[PDB]
Amino acid sequence: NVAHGLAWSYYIGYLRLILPELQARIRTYNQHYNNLLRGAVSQRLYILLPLDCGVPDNLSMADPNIRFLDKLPQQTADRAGIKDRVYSNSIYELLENGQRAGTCVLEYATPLQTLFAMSQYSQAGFSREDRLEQAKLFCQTLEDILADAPESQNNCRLIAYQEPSFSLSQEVLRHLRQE
Amino acid sequence: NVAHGLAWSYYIGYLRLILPELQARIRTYNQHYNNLLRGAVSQRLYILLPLDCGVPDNLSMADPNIRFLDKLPQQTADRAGIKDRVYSNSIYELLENGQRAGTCVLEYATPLQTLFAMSQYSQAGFSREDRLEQAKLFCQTLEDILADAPESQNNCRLIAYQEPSFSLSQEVLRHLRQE
Ligand SMILES: Nc1nc2c(ncn2[C@@H]2O[C@@H]3CO[P@@]([O-])(=S)O[C@H]4[C@H](F)[C@H](n5cnc6c(N)ncnc65)O[C@@H]4CO[P@@]([O-])(=S)O[C@@H]2[C@@H]3F)c(=O)[nH]1
Repeated sequence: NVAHGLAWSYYIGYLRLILPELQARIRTYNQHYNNLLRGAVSQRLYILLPLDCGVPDNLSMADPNIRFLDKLPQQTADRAGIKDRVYSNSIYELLENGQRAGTCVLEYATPLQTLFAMSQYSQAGFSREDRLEQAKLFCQTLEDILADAPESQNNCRLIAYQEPSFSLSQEVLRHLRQE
Repeated sequence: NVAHGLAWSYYIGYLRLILPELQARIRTYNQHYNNLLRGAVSQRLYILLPLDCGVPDNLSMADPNIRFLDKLPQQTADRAGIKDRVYSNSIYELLENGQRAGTCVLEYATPLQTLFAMSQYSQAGFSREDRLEQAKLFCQTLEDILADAPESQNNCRLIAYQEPSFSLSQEVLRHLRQE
C-alpha cells in the first residue's frame, strides 16, 4: 500500500541513517562555546505527526510559541550517486506563558505532506478518505517498525495529533516533560 | 500500492522542487571562472533506473568510466519544519576508450534503493518477486507523471536498464548523444 511503502522509506532512507548519529550532533551543539548560556537542547528527534496531513513548511505558521533557534551541525553521506548528500535538523524553543519552557530538535514527518499533495493531484487517483486512511496507517507502520528497531535506542519521539483551540507547543512540551 | 506512493513522493518531494531550478544551477556552474577549460555540463538530470534495484552509493562502483567531477551549487528550501534543507547534485565525466566523451548531472532514483532494502527486511512482508514487480511499476508511474508534467520542460531524462558484459557509461552516453 501507499502508507506501507512510505513508512518503510522514511525509516530506511532517513531515520535509520540519522538516529544513530543524532546524540553526538546534539552533544556537539550543547558543548559548543556559544550555547552554554542557554538551556540544553533535549535529546531525541521529535517528529510531528498531524493525522489531517496539515504540514506547513514553517513551524511558526502552526504556533507562535514555537520559535526557530538554530541548526544542528550537518550530517553528510554518499547517497545513490550523490556525493556528500546533506541531512539537516532544526532546534526550536518552546514557550509557556511567553517564557522559554523547552528546547528540542523538532520537525514534521515529510511523507505526511506528500500524502496531502497526492490527494490534490487528480492523476494520483487518491481521495481525501484515502488520505485520512493512509495517514493513520503510516503512523501505525512507523510505530511498529521503531518498536523492534535497534536505531531507536531512545533516539526519537512520535507525536501524533488531531485538530478540532489547540496548542502544538503544549502537545510537544507534554512529550518533552514525560522524560 | 508501494510503487505508486513512492513514484508520487519522488515527484512531489524532489523532482518538482529541483527540476525548475536545475537549468540555472548548471548555467552558474558552466559560467563559473573555473570550468571554462572543460567541456560544458549538459542540461537535464539523468536518473538511473536499474530494474534489479541494484543501487550502489558510489557511481564508480557500477562502472570505472564514470568519474566524479564536482558538485553543482546547492539548492535550499524551508521543508516541513526544516529551515534551509539542502538539495545537492553531482556532475560526472563519461569515458569512451579512456577519454572524456560526456559531462552530466547523474544519480540513481533513491526509492529504487528503498525497494531493495525493503525486500531484505522480514517485517516489511515484501518479496524479491514483489521487488521486481514494484520496480517496473515505479518506473512506469514516474514516466506517466512526467508525461503530463509542467516541471519536465526537457529538464530530466529517465534511463531504465537490465543487467544480463554491460556498460553503464555507454547506456548514459547513448542518452546524452540523443540530444
Ligand atoms: N526530514 C527529512 N526527510 C528526508 C530527508 N531525506 C529523505 N527524507 C525522507 O525519508 C524518506 C526516504 O527518503 P528518500 O531520499 S529514499 O526518499 C526521497 C527520495 F530521496 C527523493 N529525494 C528527496 N530528497 C532528495 C535529495 N536531496 N536527493 C535525492 N533524492 C531526494 O524524494 C523522496 C521523498 O523525499 P521526502 O523529502 S518527501 O521524504 C523522504 C522519504 F519520506 C531529509 O534530509 N530530511
